[PDB]
Amino acid sequence: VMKLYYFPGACSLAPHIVLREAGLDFELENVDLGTKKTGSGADFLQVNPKGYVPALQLDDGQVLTEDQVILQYLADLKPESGLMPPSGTFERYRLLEWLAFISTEIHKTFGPFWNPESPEASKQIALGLLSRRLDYVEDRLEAGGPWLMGDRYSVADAYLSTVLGWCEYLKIDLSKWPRILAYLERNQARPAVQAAMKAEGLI
Amino acid sequence: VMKLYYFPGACSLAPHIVLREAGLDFELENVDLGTKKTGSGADFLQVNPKGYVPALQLDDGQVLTEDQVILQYLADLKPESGLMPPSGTFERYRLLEWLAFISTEIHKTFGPFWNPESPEASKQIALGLLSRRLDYVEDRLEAGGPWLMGDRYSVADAYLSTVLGWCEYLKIDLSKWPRILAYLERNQARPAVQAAMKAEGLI
Ligand SMILES: N[C@@H](CCC(=O)N[C@@H](CS)C(=O)NCC(=O)O)C(=O)O
Ligand SMILES: N[C@@H](CCC(=O)N[C@@H](CS)C(=O)NCC(=O)O)C(=O)O
Repeated sequence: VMKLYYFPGACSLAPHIVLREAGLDFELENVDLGTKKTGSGADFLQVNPKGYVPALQLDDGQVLTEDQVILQYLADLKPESGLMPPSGTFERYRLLEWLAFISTEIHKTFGPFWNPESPEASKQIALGLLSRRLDYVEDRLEAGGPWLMGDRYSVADAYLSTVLGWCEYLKIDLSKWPRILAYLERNQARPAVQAAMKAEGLI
Repeated sequence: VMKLYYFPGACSLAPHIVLREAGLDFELENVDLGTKKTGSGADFLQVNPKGYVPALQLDDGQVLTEDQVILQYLADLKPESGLMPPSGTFERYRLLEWLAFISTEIHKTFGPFWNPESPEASKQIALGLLSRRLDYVEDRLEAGGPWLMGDRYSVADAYLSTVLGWCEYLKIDLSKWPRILAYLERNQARPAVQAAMKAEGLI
């Protein structure tokens, strides 16, 4: 079957959730981001040269990387499941827009906080940016249905919620954005999110 | 017709190039990233709340944002032009992978260098990362055809080349990566890249 290379709590949790949401079959492979060795003790850089998670391995034995692409690939395995607007629809671009936005403007923003060697100057700048970005998300949430896409829960929601998960832990205060806070609890309350989190040990 | 909001030399140059490559019709709208006012003097934040370029405005009058999504949307207007593997093909995921990778691991990496207020600590870290990333790109170039996708020139190439354009200007030395250097000259020599650059004033 398919193999997901992940690190507990990492952005690889997003596709982990999606696999469950879509009801797909998969094995989890734990990766040590320190020594780029897998649980089995294999060399992870052989799997993903870029040397990060998530990495998805298909039966062809081919490997896919880049969280937001992996999420797309997974959703397309089960269009039946509607985790993504149908092909040819313009709504689909809106979702891609969200996945792109999340990827560059939010995921990457946490860079400094994850670097043992980052100035506080930069961690201060990151927060500032992170804050401007969350203002947008809060506005959009204020304008829209329960999920990023509105009424339809989609892959963007697993990505966005996973990533914002990191705040309580980096002790970043979200009080300022209540809708976002509600949104997060909304995501975490999903039985598939539960299942993945429990499976990853986050509970 | 379609309206592209850009800043000369910015990541908005990528879709600018693509519009020409695909032979699409469009008007350029210059944006002042300082005062978020357009050339016409309109309020750019009305166009893109997130307040960055590129932003693409369709006839529906709808607006699309996120460089790598815009590039996809443009390529799909003219599948005829092959700036992107066909739908349903797995090669297409490879391209998306490249667009994602470029977006997060390369475009965003230049963050510090564009911030009047960034420590040198962070600019040092950025280079380090940027360097690791370029090693990968060089390897892949060493393994592959002339373009990111090999023989097929695609939207990833307009994105990647546009972004690396910034080095000579931020005086970042690419000597270390000759293939990349060749690749850049390869991109810039394309009559459509020329045309966009001239049109943006970069020549
Ligand atoms: N753009 C990549 C970024 C991947 C990424 O930043 N992964 C983190 C986990 S949240 C990681 O494994 N970092 C460890 C490393 O880069 O060595 C993606 O979205 O897949
Ligand atoms: N993730 C966004 C990033 C856009 C971006 O960083 N644009 C830059 C130009 S290279 C910009 O207009 N920055 C000015 C600002 O953010 O105020 C995208 O790819 O479209």
